[PDB]
Amino acid sequence: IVKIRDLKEKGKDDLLKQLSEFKKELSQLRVSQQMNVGAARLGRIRTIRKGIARIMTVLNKNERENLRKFYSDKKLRSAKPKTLRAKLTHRRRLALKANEKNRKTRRQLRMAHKFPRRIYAVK
Amino acid sequence: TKGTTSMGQRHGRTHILCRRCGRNAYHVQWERCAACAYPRAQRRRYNWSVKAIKRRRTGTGRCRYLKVVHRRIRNHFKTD
Amino acid sequence: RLSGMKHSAESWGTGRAVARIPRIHGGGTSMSGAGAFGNMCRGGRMFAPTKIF
Amino acid sequence: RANKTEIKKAIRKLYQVKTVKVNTLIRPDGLKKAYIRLSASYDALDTANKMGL
Amino acid sequence: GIKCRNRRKARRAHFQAPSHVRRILMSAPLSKELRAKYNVRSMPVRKDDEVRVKRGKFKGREGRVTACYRLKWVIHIDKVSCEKANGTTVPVGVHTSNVEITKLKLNTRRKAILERKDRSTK
Amino acid sequence: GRFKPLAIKKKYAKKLKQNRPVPYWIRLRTGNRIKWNEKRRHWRRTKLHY
RNA sequence: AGACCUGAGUGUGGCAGGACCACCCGCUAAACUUAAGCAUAUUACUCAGCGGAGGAAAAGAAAACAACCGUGAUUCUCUCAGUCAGCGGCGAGCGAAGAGGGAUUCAACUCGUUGCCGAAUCGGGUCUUAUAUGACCUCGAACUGUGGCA
RNA sequence: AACCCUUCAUGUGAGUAUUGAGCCAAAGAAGGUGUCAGCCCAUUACAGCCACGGAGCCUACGCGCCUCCUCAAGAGAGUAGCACUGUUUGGGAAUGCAGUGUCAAGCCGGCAGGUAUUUGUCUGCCAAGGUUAAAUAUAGAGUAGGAAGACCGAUAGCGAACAAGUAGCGUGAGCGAAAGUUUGAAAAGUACUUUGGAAAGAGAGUGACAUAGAACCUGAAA
RNA sequence: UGCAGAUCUUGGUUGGCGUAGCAAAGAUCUAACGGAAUAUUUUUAAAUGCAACGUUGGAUACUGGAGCGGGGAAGGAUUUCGUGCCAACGGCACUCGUACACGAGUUGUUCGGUCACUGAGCACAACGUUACACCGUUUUGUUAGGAAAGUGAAGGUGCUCUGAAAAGGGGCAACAGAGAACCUGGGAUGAUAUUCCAAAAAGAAUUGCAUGUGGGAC
RNA sequence: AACGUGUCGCGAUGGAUGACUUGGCUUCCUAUUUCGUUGAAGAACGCAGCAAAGUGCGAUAAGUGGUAUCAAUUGCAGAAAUUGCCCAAUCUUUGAACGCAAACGGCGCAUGGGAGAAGCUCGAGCCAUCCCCGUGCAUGCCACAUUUCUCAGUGUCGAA
Ligand SMILES: [K+]
Ligand SMILES: [K+]
Ligand SMILES: [K+]
Ligand SMILES: [Mg+2]
Ligand SMILES: [Mg+2]
Ligand SMILES: [Mg+2]
Ligand SMILES: [Mg+2]
Ligand SMILES: [Mg+2]
Ligand SMILES: [Mg+2]
Ligand SMILES: [Mg+2]
Ligand SMILES: [Mg+2]
Ligand SMILES: [Mg+2]
Ligand SMILES: [Mg+2]
Ligand SMILES: [Mg+2]
Ligand SMILES: [Mg+2]
Ligand SMILES: [Mg+2]
Ligand SMILES: [Mg+2]
Ligand SMILES: [Mg+2]
Ligand SMILES: [Mg+2]
Ligand SMILES: [Mg+2]
Ligand SMILES: [Mg+2]
Ligand SMILES: [Mg+2]
Ligand SMILES: [Mg+2]
Ligand SMILES: [Mg+2]
Ligand SMILES: [Mg+2]
Ligand SMILES: [Mg+2]
Ligand SMILES: [Mg+2]
Ligand SMILES: [Mg+2]
Ligand SMILES: [Mg+2]
Ligand SMILES: [Mg+2]
Ligand SMILES: [Mg+2]
Ligand SMILES: [Mg+2]
Ligand SMILES: [Mg+2]
Ligand SMILES: [Mg+2]
Ligand SMILES: [Mg+2]
Ligand code: NA
Ligand code: NA
Ligand code: NA
Ligand code: NA
Ligand SMILES: [Zn+2]
Repeated sequence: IVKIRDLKEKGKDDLLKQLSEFKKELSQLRVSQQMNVGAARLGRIRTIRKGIARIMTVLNKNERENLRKFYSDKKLRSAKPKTLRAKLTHRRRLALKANEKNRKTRRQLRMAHKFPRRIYAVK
Repeated sequence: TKGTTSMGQRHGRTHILCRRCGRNAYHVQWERCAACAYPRAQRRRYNWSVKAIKRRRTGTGRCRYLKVVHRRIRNHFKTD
Repeated sequence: RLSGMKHSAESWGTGRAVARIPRIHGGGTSMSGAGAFGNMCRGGRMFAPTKIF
Repeated sequence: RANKTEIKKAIRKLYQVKTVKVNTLIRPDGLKKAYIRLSASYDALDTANKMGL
Repeated sequence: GIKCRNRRKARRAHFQAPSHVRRILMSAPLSKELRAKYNVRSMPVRKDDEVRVKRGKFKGREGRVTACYRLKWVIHIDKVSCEKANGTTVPVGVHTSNVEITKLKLNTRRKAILERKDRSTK
Repeated sequence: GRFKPLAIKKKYAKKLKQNRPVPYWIRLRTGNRIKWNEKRRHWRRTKLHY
């Protein structure tokens, strides 16, 4: 019953203690499962696992935004781990970019300036 | 004695399970698979058996990553 | 264009006390040894299949 | 996938006991079973009742 | 739009509808008094509503809605039940298009739905 | 005999766990079509080999 | 002792490898069958085999047609035409092209070479909100020629 | 209401059916609901209204500001050509190509002009380097969706309307089925009595119908 | 788009027929108990409930150590054990079962493998060939027209430089070859044991690393 | 006599026929429509309260996060979310598979962490041997050494 909104404000140390705490009842619930306790306790198993999953989601998000900020500096773009880069496709990564595909020579630039397209209409 | 009696003389086994395709077609002595040609880099694919090709082609399994990337293409890689 | 002919069937020939229709290979399926490929056989190819032209 | 050394350390952390022997086997169903003998300074029955048996 | 010229397609979409689609499909007409008060012809049925049966074996009966069994395309109404062999009473399902709504359970979301469905000028 | 690789042992373990009957509460579900397990195996009838 | 030439080791940043393969591009390449037999021929420059891409591929801007009162890159369609063109134990059989009516079409550009210049070019670093077709530096590459004009 | 007569008890499911009155239509559209439904439900529209929208594409080459930029010679060489051999073509004294040998011209040039050679005119083009949308294919491909059909209707149609490339077969390459869970509107799926070890039988009960009793519609022939 | 036959296809049914048979490996008997399987009659005891099943005791007899004895490899993979249970299956029978159902069981410093050897042999790298590697070479001391060693003897510095010598790339292939430090007892099980036993370890040992102290030397 | 034969009523055996159809086949159209070393396609093993197959998912395991809709799920539990779509994430062992191998859940080198019950220092700190985890390490080819790295040649020259 941790709820995602509550876990936003917490720091890393508090999250780890909460995560370590939650694993204990999960173990205690499992040993009770072998002692065929009533189904009321068996409902708590699903709640605990969902609570654990939410904590791990928050921890992973916080770590990722830290690394992006650290590597946001220029001249470190070659040192950024590949898992933090954009993953579109194999083909799109190797394709010509916008600043390369539309390159023109000096002669092409002058000719385009000399003979632009027109709108004329007739009669 | 080429019939029933000789059936009792068959002892070992020619093939075991393949590490790449999972079939019982890995030749123990020659160390290669009769079904997928492992450890060769390419696998077997012949046009005289279209039935065999359709048994192994894409879509007969899980497509664990292909499903995700197809969804991204349909949404033109929307992101935050 | 492939309906009813996707089997590796073959005639048993004469001398086995059966008709000379092609029969299905293999064993252990209750389909093995059954007739195939004929317009008179169950699961066979129809006579003069319809075309789109 | 665990080995004896990690099993011994984990038991000490979880239940605060000292062991003198760890024996393991892999069951026919694929699960691993461990026999853990405690020191004479610790009571196995007392630990079992604490866990709830 | 389930209905189309392809009968095979229309029937497949109806019988494979997801849960939120099924909620719209099982709707019931409002009574004359509710119609004059809300200017709404029909509403989907929800739990704790009060309905009156207009067609079938239980014609004229009234009761409160105790379940919306979307998996079976029926609703369960209290006092509409049958006796088993051993003496246990069990509910009997009724299709939502055979009843009419008498009293509505209202919350903030339901009132918003009624307002957006109202057929009035300006 | 005594010898077997651990990978082969795990394959036999999965087949053993699969050789089970259908639970009774499954048959009472809405729209159920399963009556009994059609993949039951006996060691004297069909051989897995492995 | 030091250059140039040729050749190694390591480090930093990148790429290739497999799958799919209906359609498309390059190679390799039969026989059953028909000829009432059969060897040239036919099936067929097809099936099987190997290699390689795309959303289409390939082709494409005249060392082209024609012989007229002349047309004007490529591709496709009707037709030319089962042809009083042609190939063929001249047997069985096989077999196109120009022209004409259309679909599409603001469709065309460029390197080397010749003449005038001769690092004005490329890579790396720094700055300008900028890995600028910008500026400055660079015993780095490049005169065994990168770029600019006709 | 079953050899005939008399007497006493039992038996008709659900109104989308019939009749009489109306109403809507810029909507009559074909799905659902216990029998055949424009008006029980969902649908049927813009002759529309909201949310989210990082990149990309389109719009007086959308629109401001700062920077930058701009406005006498020659023409592809182990190439083309030729000889031999092989293959290919409708290409026929040789259409294209490949191997080896030989190997150019450009102060009266070269290639083509469908019968071989030598010589002279005329006509059209200028090989041996490169890029390029549209109109075309998808003859056992994929990702999302739509339109359908004088097609098949469970031995048919894909092998597969179902836990089907599954069960099963073969050392292996490979081969490969059967099978509509179609009871009923609704499980209301037969409590209880009695015989029996049980399985079941004889009663009773639910349901309009149980000769609709559970792989249960209809239920033919041998 | 019309069926009587194609040694036609797929299902179902059928006389033969309660027939042919169920005849190698010698063989069972008796009392008590168990079981629904009895000692079952209304219309004296025999002539009206037959036949057959498991366990225990006793009898008889077989295998006859090249065994219907006790352990392993290949192959099989829960057939192992306890409890329950008889619809279908074990071509007769079952109360029995390797059947069905529900639960249990496999414990290693020293056993086998591996860490860690070579053999008949295989074929990554390198090179060459092929229109195309999915081809060839690769132990007669041994890859490759072939620069494949990344190790470090004496010596200097201090408490870390300089360099002698070493030809021939990297792997796999033996659960009967090479190699390998543990033995008995148990009242320790329903089922595992040279694997379990805890202070009088029932005990007695052997070996791999790290340490700290007592002692000999730097 | 019996067996046997025939007809009618009823009952068995069997699964045809008819009516049904969330399936197949064929043709046409529209797109911000075309995988992978940033580890694909395939293959294996696991995950639910009761869960064999199938479906979904990966130790965050019939799901975490966002958004729209607005009260269920349903066999029994159990609680007082579910469904559609999608940006943020997780993603076991393998496989082109690439540190070396492989009927082995085996064996390394470098680097950074973790646990530690002997020992040491004053109940804590430092922890030897042993053990666990993350990352890098195939081959080939291109560019660079931007503080211009280290070399080899009876190749061509060349000073003290
Ligand atoms: K054995
Ligand atoms: K209705
Ligand atoms: K030449
Ligand atoms: Mg033979
Ligand atoms: Mg032999
Ligand atoms: Mg062999
Ligand atoms: Mg071998
Ligand atoms: Mg065929
Ligand atoms: Mg067919
Ligand atoms: Mg062990
Ligand atoms: Mg085996
Ligand atoms: Mg490829
Ligand atoms: Mg592709
Ligand atoms: Mg033919
Ligand atoms: Mg002939
Ligand atoms: Mg002949
Ligand atoms: Mg081909
Ligand atoms: Mg192109
Ligand atoms: Mg021809
Ligand atoms: Mg020229
Ligand atoms: Mg081109
Ligand atoms: Mg079929
Ligand atoms: Mg019936
Ligand atoms: Mg007939
Ligand atoms: Mg007899
Ligand atoms: Mg006999
Ligand atoms: Mg004897
Ligand atoms: Mg004797
Ligand atoms: Mg028997
Ligand atoms: Mg069993
Ligand atoms: Mg050798
Ligand atoms: Mg040995
Ligand atoms: Mg040993
Ligand atoms: Mg034993
Ligand atoms: Mg590897
Ligand atoms: Na002939
Ligand atoms: Na079939
Ligand atoms: Na013996
Ligand atoms: Na070895
Ligand atoms: Zn394989």
